[PDB]
This record gives sequence, C-alpha cells and structure tokens, in this order.
Amino acid sequence: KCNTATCATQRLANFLVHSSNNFGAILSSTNVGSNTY
Repeated sequence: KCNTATCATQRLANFLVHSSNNFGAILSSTNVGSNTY
C-alpha cells in the first residue's frame, strides 16, 4: 500500500478508473446499510 501524493493519487486513479467496485458502492453510504454517519 502507499499513502504519498505520488501514489495514493494513483490509487485514487484506480478508484475512479472504472469504479466497478466502488461507484456508489462505498461512497454513496446510503447503500452500505444506510450509513451516512
């Protein structure tokens, strides 16, 4: 794993590259057992 601006950004890029595993799967929060808390 990485957490630097040079790498986490790449991880970010992979989060939004297709997003097929994240795209309001995690971020929407309303869909994770309704937890926007």
